[PDB]
Amino acid sequence: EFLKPRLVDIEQVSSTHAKVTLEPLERGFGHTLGNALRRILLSSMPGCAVTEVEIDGVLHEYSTKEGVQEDILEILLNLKGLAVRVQGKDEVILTLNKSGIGPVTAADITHDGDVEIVKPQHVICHLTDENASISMRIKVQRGRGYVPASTRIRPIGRLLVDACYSPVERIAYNVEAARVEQRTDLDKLVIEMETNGTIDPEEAIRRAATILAEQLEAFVDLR
Amino acid sequence: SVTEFLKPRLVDIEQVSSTHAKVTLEPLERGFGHTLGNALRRILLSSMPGCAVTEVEIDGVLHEYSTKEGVQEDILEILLNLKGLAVRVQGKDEVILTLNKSGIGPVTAADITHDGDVEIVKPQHVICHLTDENASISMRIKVQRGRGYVPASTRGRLLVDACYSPVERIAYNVEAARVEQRTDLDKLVIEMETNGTIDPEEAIRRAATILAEQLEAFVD
Amino acid sequence: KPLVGTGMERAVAVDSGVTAVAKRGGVVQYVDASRIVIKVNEDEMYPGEAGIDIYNLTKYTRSNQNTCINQMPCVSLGEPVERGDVLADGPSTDLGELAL
Amino acid sequence: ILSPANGEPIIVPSQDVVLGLYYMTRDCVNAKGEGMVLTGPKEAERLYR
Amino acid sequence: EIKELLKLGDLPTSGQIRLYDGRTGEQFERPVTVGYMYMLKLNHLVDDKM
Repeated sequence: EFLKPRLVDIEQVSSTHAKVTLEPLERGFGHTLGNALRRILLSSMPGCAVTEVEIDGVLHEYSTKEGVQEDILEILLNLKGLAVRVQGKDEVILTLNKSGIGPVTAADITHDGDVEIVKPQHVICHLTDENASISMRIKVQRGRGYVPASTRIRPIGRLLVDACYSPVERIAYNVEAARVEQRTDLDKLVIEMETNGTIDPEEAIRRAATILAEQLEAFVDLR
Repeated sequence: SVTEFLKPRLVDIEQVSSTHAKVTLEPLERGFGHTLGNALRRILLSSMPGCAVTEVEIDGVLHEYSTKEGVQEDILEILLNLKGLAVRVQGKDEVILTLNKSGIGPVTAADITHDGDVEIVKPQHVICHLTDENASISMRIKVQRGRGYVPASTRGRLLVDACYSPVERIAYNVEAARVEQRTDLDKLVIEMETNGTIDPEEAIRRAATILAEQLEAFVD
Repeated sequence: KPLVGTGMERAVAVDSGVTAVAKRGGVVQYVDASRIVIKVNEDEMYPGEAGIDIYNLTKYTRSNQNTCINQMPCVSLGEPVERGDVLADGPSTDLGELAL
Repeated sequence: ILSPANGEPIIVPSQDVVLGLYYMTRDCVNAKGEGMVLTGPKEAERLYR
Repeated sequence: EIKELLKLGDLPTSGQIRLYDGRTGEQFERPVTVGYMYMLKLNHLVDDKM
């Protein structure tokens, strides 16, 4: 008796910005699904985040490295913003080796078949000396939510990075009148999502709907 | 472990009355209490199918603001009583019920002439109060099946606000809940009152079923 | 930096002495998180000197209230600098502006 | 709950609670839903929500 | 001048915008003053005081 929605369009505005159209929707269902999906997308989407760094010759973040523009703290903060999509495993170790003057960016990370750098232009640090060289081992783990390093339950030199696993950055939804075959009371939901580029928008929508359905399974047979 | 979420271990149903329930689910993921509570609340308020009185025709009464001899209440109060009349129409999407009564006494829903498919949830619901032994009230009540709440302002036939949804009241509260170490979890308490057509548990199950079936295209 | 300021932020940041201020103009010959080396312009060098200004930056030292005093450079390699220019930001300072 | 100095209540709501009750109990001349007739407070809450 | 600068950025001159409740998605009934304030963390941390 209810007209169920369909995924009808996915407008990839940019690599990290997309719009997903759900149609048709009954009265009231547009806002209900909009808010439910917005909350689930903002809180529950899994992603890959940098969790551990090992820079050669570095003992702690509160130190400098000769020939490097940034402090170790700022390098770690830059690595925290590194957006990576890992395929086929929940944990990977990337290697970064660079020498000579120039910006050390995400494109300089040693290529791995199962790892993809969505934004190669992400600057990690800057080498300012001809003889300066930087070598680091970056641990990337899969997770969801926000896991601070302080709350995580190791030799000296392994620097813990706060993990913000969520790939979703901004969620907006709009409910607009959708021209139905005959009916004029149906609507459509346009969900605009801005991410870090590591999640497929259709994958995100299906993941959020699956989470909502699994959470509803308790209510569907109440006891 | 990124695909698995917490499920309610404890589900407690407290029957405050025959039509009043308090359902508690604990624990939920952080923020999931508000999500589920608001979604179910919206569906129960605005989407639940049900049968309700939409129109009435009273002999001798030709407008909303009019008087009828022999009845203690005003026509507005008779319409207010008719609004609360819970009815289950199994057979059809639309029926007409005839209320014919005379003599001193409380004219209730039991006095309605019986039709097999139509079932009056509570017969003692007082439609009005006849005060004169020669006072007679005879009216035709249009019962229609719809969704949620449809005010008569959006629509001598006297219009009645259509309370199709069997939900008389729905509210939810989110409290703190904890497992062994995690203490930022959600506890969802749903306080719900129906009109007696369906018990609150069944209505909650129906709302959850509607919401879950809305997602069929997207669930893995 | 404060989006809404009064214009006094630069004066406070410079006069507090928490920043590295260019004694003489020149070009950034070398820069790293701990040090800045300025190649002084020919019109500002005295006779018989190399004309090199070296600024060693304070790195992660406690203050009187156990807060962190850290100077980080705000200039890049090869940048031209003028006398009175901020070379390294101090604590609560953003490009020579007080940033509380 | 009462004050020992004068006997007046001392748990009286202030600020946000007073503002919320005042706003919810204020009336408007042509607010949406004016002129309706309701079976009770539950119907009013359903209409508002 | 502030309202002129708001016009230049295609923002309302009143400095108040429509906000939605994250918990429910419902519109707050009145416009809310939304802007940017420069906030400071004072040296009065609860870690040092508890």
